[PDB]
Amino acid sequence: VLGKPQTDPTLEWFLSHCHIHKYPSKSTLIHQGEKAETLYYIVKGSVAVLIKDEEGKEMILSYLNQGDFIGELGLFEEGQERSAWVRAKTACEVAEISYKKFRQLIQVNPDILMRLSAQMARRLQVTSEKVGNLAFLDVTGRIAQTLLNLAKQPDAMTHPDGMQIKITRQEIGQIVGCSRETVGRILKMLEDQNLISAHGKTIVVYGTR
Amino acid sequence: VLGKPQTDPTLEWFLSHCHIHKYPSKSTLIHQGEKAETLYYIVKGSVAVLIKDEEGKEMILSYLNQGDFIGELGLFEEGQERSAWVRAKTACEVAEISYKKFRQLIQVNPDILMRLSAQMARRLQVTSEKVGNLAFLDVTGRIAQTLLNLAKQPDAMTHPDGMQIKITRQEIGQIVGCSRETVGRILKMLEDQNLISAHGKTIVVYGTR
Repeated sequence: VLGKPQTDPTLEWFLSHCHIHKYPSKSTLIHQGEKAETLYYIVKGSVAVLIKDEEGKEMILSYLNQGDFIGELGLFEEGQERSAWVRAKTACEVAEISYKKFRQLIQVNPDILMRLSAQMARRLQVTSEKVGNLAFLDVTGRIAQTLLNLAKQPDAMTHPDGMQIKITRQEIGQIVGCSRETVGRILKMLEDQNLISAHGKTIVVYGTR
Repeated sequence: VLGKPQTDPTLEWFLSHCHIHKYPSKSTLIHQGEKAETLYYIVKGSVAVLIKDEEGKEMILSYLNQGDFIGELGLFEEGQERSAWVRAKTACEVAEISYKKFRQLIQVNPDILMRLSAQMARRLQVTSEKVGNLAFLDVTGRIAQTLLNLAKQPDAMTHPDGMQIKITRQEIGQIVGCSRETVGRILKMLEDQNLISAHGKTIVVYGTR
């Protein structure tokens, strides 16, 4: 896309081959058992990659950025039955098309599929160092821990009194390992400003906390 | 490799380009902070892929087969600093070479690196459904659970009285989530034949259990 420091001709060769334009979030696309025969290039917006366990827990394990890939876990993974990896996290705009036609532009350029591969591989790098993290039930300091982590990502939204990032305690179920319950204590104190200040579900770390 | 039903002329084009020949196991190659600039194609033998957490726990999270890849997590992941993924699990024979020259045979054929990619992606599929599994502290029935799982893999070794698979309870720390201690009860009962029969560290599910 233009207007931003990208400088990716090949992608503009890809985005002219797909369909950019998504929807506001909640729009999960494939993680219930649907053959992932369609790919979605999150070009703007960002989502919450989530997986299924051996006992059916489909929790969020990863998330993307404005310019990542979606459904690779079905076209590239070799899944062909959802395999799990997507649920909208923002109103995005994905360059979504079918990997029958795409696979053949990814085959016309030995850097296109290689560009996508590395994304997932980075997720391997994200899943290889945070598996037993939330599993540790470390909730003590592991909640606000991620909230300040949001202050370090493109999501910290400045506002005339603080810079927030709305995170339902549902993300926190996942990231911390405990439901919105133990973490419900904490996320409850947030609006109490006893730890933060959640302006609704938007959480504004004022400054001191 | 010849003698076995493989039928992979492209690999024989690749294995004639590398170095197959490993060692008995314990031979970890890259999982401590070594730039994974070298790749190892496990051609025979199989290893125990392990990862580092956010608190330094570097536990086995995956394992291979006789004909998988190693160090992909460094050459293809784009790691370039170990990133974690290997520790010998058997005396293997890896076709190990350096990804400078390899990358250029894998670049000579668009099915070679793609063949490897899918392997890792399959590991994505292995890590996307067993993250919170061992994290569940399900040890009740989650130990023998995997021991019988070994009876379903190429490892079940027939013997004139039972068919085993040696598994230190160390694997069980990982797979079940508890140190060989809770599982130490269990693995202790195994030699007692109160649950199994471990002929040393080799475990023989006789038949009834």
